[PDB]
Amino acid sequence: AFEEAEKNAPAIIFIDELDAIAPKREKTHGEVERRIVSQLLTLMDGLKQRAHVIVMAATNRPNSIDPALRRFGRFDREVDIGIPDATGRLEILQIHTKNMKLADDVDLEQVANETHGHVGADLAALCSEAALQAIRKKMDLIDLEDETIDAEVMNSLAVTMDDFRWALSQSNPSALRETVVEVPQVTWEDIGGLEDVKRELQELVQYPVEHPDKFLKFGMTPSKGVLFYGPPGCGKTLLAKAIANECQANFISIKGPELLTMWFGESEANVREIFDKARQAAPCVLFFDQLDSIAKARGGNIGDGGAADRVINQILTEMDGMSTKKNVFIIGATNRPDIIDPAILRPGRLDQLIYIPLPDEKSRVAILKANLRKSPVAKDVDLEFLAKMTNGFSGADLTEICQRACKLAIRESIESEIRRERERQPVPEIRRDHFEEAMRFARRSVSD
Amino acid sequence: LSTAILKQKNRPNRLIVDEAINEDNSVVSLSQPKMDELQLFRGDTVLLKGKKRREAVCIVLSDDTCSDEKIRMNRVVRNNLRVRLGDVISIQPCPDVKYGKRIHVLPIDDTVEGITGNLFEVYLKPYFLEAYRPIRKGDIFLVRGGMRAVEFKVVETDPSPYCIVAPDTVIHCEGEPIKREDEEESLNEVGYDDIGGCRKQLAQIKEMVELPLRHPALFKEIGVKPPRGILLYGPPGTGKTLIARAVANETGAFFFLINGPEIMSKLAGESESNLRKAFEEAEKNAPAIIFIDELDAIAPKREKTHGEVERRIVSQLLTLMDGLKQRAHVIVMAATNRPNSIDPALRRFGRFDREVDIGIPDATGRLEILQIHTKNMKLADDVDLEQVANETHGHVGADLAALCSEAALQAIRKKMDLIDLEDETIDAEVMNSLAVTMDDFRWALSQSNPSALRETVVEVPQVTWEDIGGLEDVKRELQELVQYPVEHPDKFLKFGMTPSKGVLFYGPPGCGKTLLAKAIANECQANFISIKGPELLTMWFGESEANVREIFDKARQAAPCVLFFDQLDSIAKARGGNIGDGGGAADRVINQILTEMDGMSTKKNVFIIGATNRPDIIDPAILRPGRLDQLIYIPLPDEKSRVAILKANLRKSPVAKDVDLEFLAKMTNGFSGADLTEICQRACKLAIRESIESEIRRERERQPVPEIRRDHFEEAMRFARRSVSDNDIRKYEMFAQTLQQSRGFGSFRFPS
Amino acid sequence: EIGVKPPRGILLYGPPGTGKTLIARAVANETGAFFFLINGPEIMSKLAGESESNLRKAFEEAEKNAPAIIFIDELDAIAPKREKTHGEVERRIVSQLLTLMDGLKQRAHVIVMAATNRPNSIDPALRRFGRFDREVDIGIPDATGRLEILQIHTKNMKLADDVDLEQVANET
Ligand SMILES: Nc1ncnc2c1ncn2[C@@H]1O[C@H](COP(=O)(O)OP(=O)(O)OP(=O)(O)O)[C@@H](O)[C@H]1O
Ligand SMILES: Nc1ncnc2c1ncn2[C@@H]1O[C@H](COP(=O)(O)OP(=O)(O)OP(=O)(O)O)[C@@H](O)[C@H]1O
Ligand SMILES: Nc1ncnc2c1ncn2[C@@H]1O[C@H](COP(=O)(O)OP(=O)(O)OP(=O)(O)O)[C@@H](O)[C@H]1O
Ligand SMILES: Nc1ncnc2c1ncn2[C@@H]1O[C@H](COP(=O)(O)OP(=O)(O)O)[C@@H](O)[C@H]1O
Ligand SMILES: [Mg+2]
Ligand SMILES: [Mg+2]
Ligand SMILES: [Mg+2]
Repeated sequence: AFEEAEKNAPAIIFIDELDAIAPKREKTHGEVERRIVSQLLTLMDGLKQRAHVIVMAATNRPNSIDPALRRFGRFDREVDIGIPDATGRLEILQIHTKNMKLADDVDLEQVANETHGHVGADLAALCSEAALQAIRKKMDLIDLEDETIDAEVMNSLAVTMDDFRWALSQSNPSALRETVVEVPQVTWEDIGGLEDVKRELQELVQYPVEHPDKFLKFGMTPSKGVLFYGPPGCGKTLLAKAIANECQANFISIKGPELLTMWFGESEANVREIFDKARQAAPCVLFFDQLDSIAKARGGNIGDGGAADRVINQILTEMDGMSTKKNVFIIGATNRPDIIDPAILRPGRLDQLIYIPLPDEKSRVAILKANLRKSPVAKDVDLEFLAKMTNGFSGADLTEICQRACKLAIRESIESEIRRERERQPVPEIRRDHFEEAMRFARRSVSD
Repeated sequence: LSTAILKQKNRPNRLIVDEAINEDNSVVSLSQPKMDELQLFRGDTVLLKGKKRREAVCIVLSDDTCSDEKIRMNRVVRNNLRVRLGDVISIQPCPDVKYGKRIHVLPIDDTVEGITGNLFEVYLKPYFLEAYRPIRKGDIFLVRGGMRAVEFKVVETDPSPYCIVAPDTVIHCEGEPIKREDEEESLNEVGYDDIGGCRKQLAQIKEMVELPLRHPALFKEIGVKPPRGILLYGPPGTGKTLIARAVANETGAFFFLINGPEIMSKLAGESESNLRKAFEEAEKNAPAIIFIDELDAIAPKREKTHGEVERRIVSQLLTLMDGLKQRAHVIVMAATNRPNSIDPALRRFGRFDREVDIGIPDATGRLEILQIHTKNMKLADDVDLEQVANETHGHVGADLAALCSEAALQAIRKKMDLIDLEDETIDAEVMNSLAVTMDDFRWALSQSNPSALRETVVEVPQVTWEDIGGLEDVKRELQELVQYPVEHPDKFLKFGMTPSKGVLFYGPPGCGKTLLAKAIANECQANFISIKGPELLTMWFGESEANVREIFDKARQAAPCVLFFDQLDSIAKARGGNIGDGGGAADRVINQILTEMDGMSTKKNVFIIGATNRPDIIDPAILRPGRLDQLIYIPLPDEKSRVAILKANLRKSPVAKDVDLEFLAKMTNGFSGADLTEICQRACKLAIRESIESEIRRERERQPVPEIRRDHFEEAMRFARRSVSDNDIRKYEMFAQTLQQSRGFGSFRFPS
Repeated sequence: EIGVKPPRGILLYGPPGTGKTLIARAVANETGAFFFLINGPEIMSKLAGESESNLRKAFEEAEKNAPAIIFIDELDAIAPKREKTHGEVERRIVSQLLTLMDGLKQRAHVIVMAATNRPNSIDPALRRFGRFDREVDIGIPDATGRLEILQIHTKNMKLADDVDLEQVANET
């Protein structure tokens, strides 16, 4: 190959997937692979110099390449093709859609703003999905078994803004296809009370993203750390569920002990991988449910050996180390914050500690209303009195009262149907007496 | 809009297949209004298209008794198009059909075995004599004559593929006879009709596969390239390979199969060479479809794999799928159980563009799967597939196929008793007597278990709700907890609330906590997983929490499932109990359990039941509503319940009428349920002792106890003792007292 | 006529020495089928691609010698769980076995039997219908069962009048 290139000089050689044939000779056991690396080293820079031949290469993992292949005279320059920003992905969309035919209502600015962590491949996938949706819209005209499509349907075929909206709804970064979970679709209306906490959560993600120039003028960097601590059942995980839907940033959900592994150094490698995955998809929200499982004070356990204490040390460097901060927002929910390592709780890592207490009388009315928004309930039932009696009840306790009332209503409804079927051979809404019977089984989950 | 492509569009050519009256192998009948609508004339030749890209040519006729939407054709025409009664085919004119010059036909072996006469004169000449029958390459037609009707296969026609058998057309039958196995395999092919419960998945797969090939002008007009990579993932037995087979059979494109490990070779560079050769064969015969089965074996993550050969193979596949030389007419499909093990660079645009989840079917989908599976089988009238579909909760398509096979073998088992089985052949009358009965399906249902949960299977002692004495209120709640969300999902949607799915049983030992779980394991209509407390603990660093995820994930796939934790206090603890407890793994297991019950994931019909003996040490987060909301206290039985326990234990045993259970329960004030059982077992032992000495005495003289008597119970009582002490009782009454006092003021009442 | 296909998979699990191999040999001998034996450890190969090549060769030879019975000793060693197996060779062996038992090409007139001490160690995919779909437990012999075993083993030997095999069965 090199002789053919030198024969027809000037020439360019492109080696796709360089890491496939150029691993480190120190870490390679196979003799053939090491001999190939040595041959590449000699050909690309050796005693007989190249006759004006340019060599190009592409690799996902530059750090797997042999160190001798990176010095000048041998892959002189390294060029970083990185994730585009909003303007870059707008340019990519404009380039992509020049061939495509689009309706007049399409707005590429909104599509560019909505796609946060997407790369050119992701934008191409979005365009293809939108076009497929347009074809689906024109499906009821055409027949699959027809020999050809009608000319009028072909002319009417175009990509509208609704197709792009649907594609955006289905769109997700290819880096984020493993760390994907199905969120139960909670909105800010589903949460009762916590109005001050709601405002802080929205502003924390919205301000750095929608108003980056405001921070530049005032000259201060944004704050991107939150810890939720409080009694069980008070809305810590609901706030994360609402963020997973309503907030305009990527979301990664981490169960606590997921990252831990049998092997010696893989537990900390999982921490590095999940933090690097969040940096690629910035702006991204990294949520740690049950943070006390992972972030526990060092020195507590004599024998783990030291893997538990080593994992938290990796998080400390990831959250705040010698690297430029990105738009990665880390939120943690803990039930017992007294055991969290004090290094985690310092400002710059988890600076904002928000305490979510038991709901008060005003909040309990809001919680009761939020549960009953989509439920048919008799007008007789007054939520103001019900919240007054339940004093130390949590948000989960109030929901359990409503669920048990529904079960009593369903039990009566089923019995009536059996009764009517029996005599042959009701309960439109939850009534006042259903809530009274459900209240006798109610109890305070969190003790004094 | 997702299933728009599946939604069939009414066309004048679409006709329902109907039974023939006088139609032979070469004619079909259409109603006069439909013929006039289609502008068809009597005597015209038409082109018939069926399933699995099967085509047939026949002569269209008129029939006043045929429906407008129906077409009449005999069994031969139906078999040629691989269609059955009620199916839909398309009829179109077939002009420019020329007279046949030379046709080659070959007979089927099973219709010729024992026939040694001249096939031509006996069968083919009278069949084609002055008939001008239209024939096509590959049709199978049956001809009467001789000693037995003989089927023939058309292997070559001139012109091809359509010709008219003219009087001067040369008909010859010399050649290798057709094999029965090949014909049976061709008859039994997988199509899109064989997949059930995957309607949206089939819609997506058709959109990527068939739509670009049938109508590429649409994609050219809209100016986009359709996706060329499909990844199918799901648990084993969901039908990924079945869908691949259906796509291979139903498509008019070159199909190549790549099993995962078969690519591997010991010689350097030969695995990548095999991949390159496969892909080159794909573009050589374009358009083409490449299917890679068990992709996780061939394409692991390059970062986490140590072998250089695996990395080089992943890189080669990566370059083949998306490289500098773009591929245009090739579509690559892959199937794997675990998609997350695949290299991330392979899950991208240009490499496996779309991912399709072939999940566990629901009741409606599994009913369709049963209907598809049992169409070939013989079923009696009493058999109803809806009940079998409802009673198979966690079953997947492979599980349903296993159930059908087991039911069929049970059906044979019944005929096994009648015959000696040593006969050289089975009698024809017994053969016709055999059919699949609903009893066989019930026996299979009893034997059937989902393949997902074969590790977590235990032999329950078959306890019934009648075996439990007392606990009437507890029984009703337990039945309603599983039955209500499963049998009445629409009621919860109407009221708009999710069900409650948590129960904790606590009380003194021997009061019926584990007995209730045994009754649920049998009576309740949901999958059951039994978990011993410390069963999930491992000395390795992260495996203890990994076992928690697996058991909770196993219950989600088999929903509705009941997850029972016996001795919950072993894995559930208040946390922070000790400075060092296995390096903090005990506290870390609780945190994993907390997220599984209530975390950032959609809730399924998974019911968690925990029986604890001491509930004061359990983590308060676990007892929170949404995890174990309903706490039920199982106390020592009172006088009324103790009478019920005595009858439940003594129901099977033959006991004399003179014994009084009411007095027996009155004196045993503080006994448990297990204490009362020990008294009855002790009475049996004394009766067995008296019976054994009596029969020994009778044998001794040569060389009694029909029922348990009062003296047996009286002697048994002197050994009886109260296992649960008074001090232990106050401990359980204390925890229950806190729960009642935590509620606040009693007798809640709305004002006015 | 009943319109079903018989199961093609057998999994025998029990303590070592219980007689699973002898049951397989008896089945293959009395029925007109060729007995082909596969040992799990000997399939293992350090070279990449050799092990599943050996599996393919074994299956093709069994197909050639139809009717045949394929017996695999220690299926747990050859085929562990893929998610818990760090080794690539064993995982590829499991995948090859899965494809050999079930795929686009359906094997016909071939019965695969396996013997393992621990059935739960096998990959859950290998327990699916169509591939070791039925599992048979060969438990520790009973008193009358071990008496019958003694009678079978002592039929060729000469036995005195004093000896009682039932006493030997009871003491064992
Ligand atoms: N403010 C609230 N408004 C409405 N529902 C609420 C609220 N707080 C809690 N809930 C209810 O609580 C349940 C979920 O509680 P959540 O997951 O938020 O608890 P948590 O504080 O994270 O507790 P844990 O420590 O157990 O994780 C749901 O039934 C939800 O409706
Ligand atoms: N949706 C379905 N409709 C009808 N039959 C089905 C369906 N799903 C599975 N089956 C039946 O179950 C079997 C499917 O096995 P198949 O090889 O397709 O499964 P798989 O999920 O691809 O396998 P694995 O993941 O173990 O490689 C066949 O016998 C098929 O008849
Ligand atoms: N209500 C009852 N009716 C019939 N038998 C009962 C009843 N309660 C207990 N028993 C008997 O008690 C014995 C064991 O009871 P079980 O296993 O249900 O106790 P448990 O509450 O789980 O106790 P432990 O705390 O010791 O695990 C069995 O023989 C069972 O038949
Ligand atoms: N049920 C049995 N009846 C008679 N002999 C048996 C039985 N089970 C085991 N054996 C004896 O065990 C010996 C071989 O054991 P083997 O079947 O190889 O053990 P495994 O089942 O572990 O492969 C044979 O010599 C045979 O006589
Ligand atoms: Mg939570
Ligand atoms: Mg498969
Ligand atoms: Mg118990």
